[PDB]
Amino acid sequence: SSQLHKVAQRANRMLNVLTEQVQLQKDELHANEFYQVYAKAALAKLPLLTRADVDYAVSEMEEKGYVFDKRPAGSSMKYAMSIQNIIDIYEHRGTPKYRDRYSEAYVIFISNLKGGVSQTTSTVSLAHAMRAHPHLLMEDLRILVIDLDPQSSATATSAQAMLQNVSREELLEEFIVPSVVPGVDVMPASIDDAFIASDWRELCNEHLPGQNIHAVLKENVIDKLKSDYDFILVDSGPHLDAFLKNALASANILFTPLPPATVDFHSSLKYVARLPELVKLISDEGCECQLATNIGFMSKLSNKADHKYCHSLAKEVFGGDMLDVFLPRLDGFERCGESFDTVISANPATYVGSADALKNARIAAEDFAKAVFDRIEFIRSN
Amino acid sequence: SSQLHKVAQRANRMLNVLTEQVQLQKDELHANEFYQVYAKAALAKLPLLTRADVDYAVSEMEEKGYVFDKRPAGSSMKYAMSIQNIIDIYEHRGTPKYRDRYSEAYVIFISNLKGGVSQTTSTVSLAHAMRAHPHLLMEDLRILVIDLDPQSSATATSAQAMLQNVSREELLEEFIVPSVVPGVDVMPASIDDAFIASDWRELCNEHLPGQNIHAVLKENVIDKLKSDYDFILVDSGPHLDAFLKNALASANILFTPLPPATVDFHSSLKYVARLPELVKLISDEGCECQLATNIGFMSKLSNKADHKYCHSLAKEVFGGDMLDVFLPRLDGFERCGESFDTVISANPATYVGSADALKNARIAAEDFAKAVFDRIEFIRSN
Repeated sequence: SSQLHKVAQRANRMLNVLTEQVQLQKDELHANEFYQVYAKAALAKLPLLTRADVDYAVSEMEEKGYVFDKRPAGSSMKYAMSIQNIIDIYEHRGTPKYRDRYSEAYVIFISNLKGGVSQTTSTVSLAHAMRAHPHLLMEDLRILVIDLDPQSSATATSAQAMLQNVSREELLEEFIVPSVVPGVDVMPASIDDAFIASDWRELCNEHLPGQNIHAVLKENVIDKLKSDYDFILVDSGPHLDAFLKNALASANILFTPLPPATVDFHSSLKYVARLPELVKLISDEGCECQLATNIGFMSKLSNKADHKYCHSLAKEVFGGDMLDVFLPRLDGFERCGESFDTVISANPATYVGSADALKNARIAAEDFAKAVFDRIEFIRSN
Repeated sequence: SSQLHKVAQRANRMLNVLTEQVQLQKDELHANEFYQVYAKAALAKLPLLTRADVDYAVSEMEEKGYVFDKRPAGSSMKYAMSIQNIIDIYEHRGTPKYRDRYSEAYVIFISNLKGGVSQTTSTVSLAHAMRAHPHLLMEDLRILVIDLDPQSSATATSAQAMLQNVSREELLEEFIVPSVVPGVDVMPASIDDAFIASDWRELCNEHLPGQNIHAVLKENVIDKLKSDYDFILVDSGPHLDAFLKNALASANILFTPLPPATVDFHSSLKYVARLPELVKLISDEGCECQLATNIGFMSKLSNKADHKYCHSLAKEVFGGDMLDVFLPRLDGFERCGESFDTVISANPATYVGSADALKNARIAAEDFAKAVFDRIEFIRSN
């Protein structure tokens, strides 16, 4: 009957409602459960396709080739084109696929600076996006995401396949798994891989002696699959030193995600600085494989939409027992210390970063500070 | 001489410049190295203080009490008032301190849903903010942050002090440490505490038999310090079950940080729902200590200032080898799967969350997707 109990019960109801909804909306989902499609006229606005050159062309396939889906609207019949459907029209329309202008598989190594497997989702996310891209469909590309980044709370093995030697067909039937999006395949990793990585030197000599501890990824796994995929995304980081060296040793191009926070950024830079040093050692101990580029990009972690939605639900649950002051991001500016250096200690003349980023933080941290003090007073007194 | 090497070298220079700057700006910093101060007329705009009632009043302290700081400006002499200075004027001005209207110490338990010690910095940050608050100075409050949340990459022990029984004076000289901000003290924690927590039952019977495994925090540590602090912030989470139950058992009011992401939010709700269940068990096995409230708030992780600054430095390093498309937050919407459910698989009719949050994600994930494909083509071809 207490305030803490009441809000706890609303929170419980809130959970139920979310649970029931996902139910009601998912049984018609398992009536297919695989993906999404395009209309008819929709294909018009797509690349090398025009209303007619397809509309009147599909009418030909339909009765001298295969099928397509549909559902009415009264006196109107709508189509549902799959990514395979579309990939086919481009086929019958003669437009060459990415596989046609390039023979082998291009390897992209997306480094993971953060020590969270949370990067496996974004990577596969990247792959699903480069396959379902409205203007990339005409390429019918085979993307394989090799996950070589194990984790914990965040979180058929790539590290396993590496140690053994299953030849092509084996890697294909025993290790690679198909994701929800058809063109993309994953070669997963487990918390166990960390131990393989930890003892990569010993575990090597044994399971595969005479091998270059760094070529293992390339040779024992990539080389055998290069004719079966257009893009092979390798997912790894500097924490698993061995898998990192193997990934470089197997990468054509490499992408480095930059953190949008001063302290994590500094680190990033450190890593961008060490790569040449590593890449060198990798040729000096074995294969002079050319790692040429290092393209960069900035990651994000916001989505105002999500913040707003979440906010709203929070208010529905806590009602009036929810401060209208948010708690700022308080840790990517000045490390914590020896003593304890908050954004509050930070002297804006001593700080070598974004003076505004620091101002804003403190201001909000104070605003939060006072709001806390007050809801306290009001509670202590009354 | 390669692109990867060049950018790596800029990154190295960038690091140096940041390193040198912090030097040049820190030796005059160790000429004090402790904190920041207020001007003279500044105290005017503060609470119970007016230009005169202080200006002409300090002139009295100055020659019949103690000191204050200064530094000229030609024909003008400026003052530098410390938080102690100000706390004193309020003293001589007779305005009562928080210690005067409340005898014991009020305990605030800030729960940590995330499994990262990163919460210790924000907590101490909260404390430093409730002490240096322009309109809270007049309270001269003694805040003690008991850190009972150990970690790893993120990261005299509170868990130790708990198991033993150092009486007041001991806790004060042997365990509690002063932070950069004078009024705030911390009772730190180590990765070792996790093991104490893991085996709290056995480690209890031994080091302190007959005790209520849940009252240990309250009795053996808080009770002895309640007259020496106004606010005692307890930092812990649901991962260290034992420390969690001890914190509740020792809390008057409790704050719950809500994550601004649909998946992490759901969890939060789960926890807000379980508290009454836990709080109950805590009285049934021992002390019927009243945990009344559960105030809520939303956390943040953005700081556009920081993103911009960091962005800028990234461009200085990578120049033109840095996509002008950012990578979206791709994981707080629909869990990864069994197969691999990205925001790209997510059917916007099946998704029970913020439909816009999901739209935006996908849109950007595609934009990133294409930009990736292109810088690739341009590199493969030319």
